Amino acid sequence: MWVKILSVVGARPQFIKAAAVSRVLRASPGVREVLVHTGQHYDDNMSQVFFEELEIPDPDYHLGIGGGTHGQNTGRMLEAIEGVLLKEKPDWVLVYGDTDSTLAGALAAVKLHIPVAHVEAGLRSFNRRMPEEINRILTDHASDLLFAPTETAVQNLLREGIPENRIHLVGDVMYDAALHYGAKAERKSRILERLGLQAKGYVLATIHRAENTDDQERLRVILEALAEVHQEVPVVFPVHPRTRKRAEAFGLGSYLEKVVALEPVGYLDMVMLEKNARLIVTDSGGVQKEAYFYRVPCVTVREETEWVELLKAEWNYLAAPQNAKDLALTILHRMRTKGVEIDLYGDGRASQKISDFLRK
Amino acid sequence: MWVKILSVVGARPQFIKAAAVSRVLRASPGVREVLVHTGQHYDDNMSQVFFEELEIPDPDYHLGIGGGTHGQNTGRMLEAIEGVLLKEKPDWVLVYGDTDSTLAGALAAVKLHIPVAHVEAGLRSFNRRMPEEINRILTDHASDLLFAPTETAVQNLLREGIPENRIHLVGDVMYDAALHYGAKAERKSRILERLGLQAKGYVLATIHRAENTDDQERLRVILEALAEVHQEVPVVFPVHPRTRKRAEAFGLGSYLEKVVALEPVGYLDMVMLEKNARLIVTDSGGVQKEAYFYRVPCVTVREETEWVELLKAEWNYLAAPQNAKDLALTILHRMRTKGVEIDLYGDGRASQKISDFLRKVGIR
Ligand SMILES: [Cl-]
Ligand SMILES: [Cl-]
Ligand SMILES: [Cl-]
Ligand SMILES: [Cl-]
Repeated sequence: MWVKILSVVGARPQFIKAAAVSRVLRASPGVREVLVHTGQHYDDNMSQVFFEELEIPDPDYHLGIGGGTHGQNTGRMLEAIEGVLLKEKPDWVLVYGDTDSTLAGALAAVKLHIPVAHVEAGLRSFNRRMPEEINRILTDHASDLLFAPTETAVQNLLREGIPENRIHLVGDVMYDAALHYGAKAERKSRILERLGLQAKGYVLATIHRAENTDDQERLRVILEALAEVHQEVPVVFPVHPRTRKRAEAFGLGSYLEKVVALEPVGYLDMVMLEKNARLIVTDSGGVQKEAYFYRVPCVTVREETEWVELLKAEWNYLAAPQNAKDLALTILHRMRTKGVEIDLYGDGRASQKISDFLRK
Repeated sequence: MWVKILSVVGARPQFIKAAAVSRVLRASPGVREVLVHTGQHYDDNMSQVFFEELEIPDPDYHLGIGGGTHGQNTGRMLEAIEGVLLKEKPDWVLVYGDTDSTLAGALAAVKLHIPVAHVEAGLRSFNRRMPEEINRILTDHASDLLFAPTETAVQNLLREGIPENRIHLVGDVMYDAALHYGAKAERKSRILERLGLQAKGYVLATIHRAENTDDQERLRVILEALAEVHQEVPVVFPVHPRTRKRAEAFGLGSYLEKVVALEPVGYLDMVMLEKNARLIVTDSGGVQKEAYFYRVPCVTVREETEWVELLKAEWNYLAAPQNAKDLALTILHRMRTKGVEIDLYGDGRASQKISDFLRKVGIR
């Protein structure tokens, strides 16, 4: 009708962010939306339940690309995305996060003189070996509008010579989504019932990174710690399939009967879990932020984390799997902590502010 | 034991820079060179001549890509190059200048953790609507090693957050190439013989650009002026084929009979003309640089140039083609001027520097 805003997405978090943006857009008449998924129409990365439960729109296009090298995936995505852009001639192109899809969308649009906005801009790990570091840098420098989630992000962009007037501090739209899904789980998740658990009466653990799941001592130290912690507090562990088959491969599948081990759980139930736990123990970077979003203290069993500002506001604590005694104690300590009451990633209406800056 | 150095080239200037680099590398031990052309293997005699005359190495690969959109060309180049990198496993990829080929080469390499060097880094037009400005920005950011041609390019790179330890001021490789092709012309070219001219005894003119060629007022001005200059000093005018069409159709064909008008000349003959000219008149960016390289005063018949530094150093001069008598006058004035004796684009050893670094042998 009056403005076309086309979203490119090719990973689950990008769909989640695009849907949070789209909740705001869909309430203004005369925004027409187009959703372009770079991947396979019925990719098994995702499920009926991911779409229904997390309220993800049906893409208008599926480009069918993935499973290649960075060159094959990115090259094909650049051609195919360009084609859709030429066909749809949208006013705005929104790209999200820092995958190959992000970069394809931006490079496709900028050569066509179609304005590109990068949702989640300015994040730097300062290690160009990560494909995602290259993706975010190049997306940032190709985009017209840079929607940063933090002040560090903003400063990262300025230090790189991007003009201030292309940079907008809007917060992290994954916080908005955490709140939306948070409310929804309270309304619908029953996983507390079926497990027979009490809000603020359990510890939740996820472990699925290499640095911990491969090495055998580490996975001892980790599961030996969770074992001992189960004694004081019910520990709930939804085990990445891959982390299960690594433990059954040092026979360690005995340190998993003391804890309520579970087979990976529905997305809403997992939110329920996260937001009602007294502590979350993990090596996932995503769960570290979800912890902060729901104001549940976090221990990070990793020897390194990426979200240093959660550490600095004492919502997250670094505890490297050395031995079980040392680790179970620091788990127990942190379980009775909290962090500073500061908003780190916006106020939960990043979507609003993005939308306002566009429909301008 | 060797270093393997793979060049990605897609336009003529890149081939020329690459071949500049390859002339230095061939004298060195334990170097393997791979040349990847992203375009087509051409059989014709024209292209054969370019490779022969300008001493361009025979590419190892021709990926056969071009002729589509930005996304098509770039995305296909990205995949085909990566395919080549996955087979050859070079220690370095060199990319050159600012075409889609440049950018595809860099993006291919960085995601495979193959170090990339951008020959000709840091140039900025500050206009992101230009596709080539996007290419150089993202290339420079994708790159491990930035071979900048000028101090201005260095500051451009520093201002965008790029660490000093990745930036090397080495000069313009095309300067090294101009010197080599200049020597070759002096050796081989008989064009001055044939035209019965003498060094410093003519003016060379080349008009290429649409804005001049496709406009009666502007081409009238230029041809009227060259014909007037030709009275004082012979004017040699290799006329673009398109340029001639327009002239005849506009009814200015007679003014071409009034200067030494030629059909387009060989690459080396053209080098010879430029370097032995008393003055050059042009609207070509390349030619303006070559005038400076050969230390011949230049006049740019255009409302602006890329190369402001040549204006500042008084090697080049803007004379917009508004008035035939004015452009004549300007030409005859500038023809006995020179610029400041200073290097702007290196000392003609940019190649050596580049080579020295990639071989981990240190820059001199
Ligand atoms: Cl992402
Ligand atoms: Cl094109
Ligand atoms: Cl080039
Ligand atoms: Cl790298």
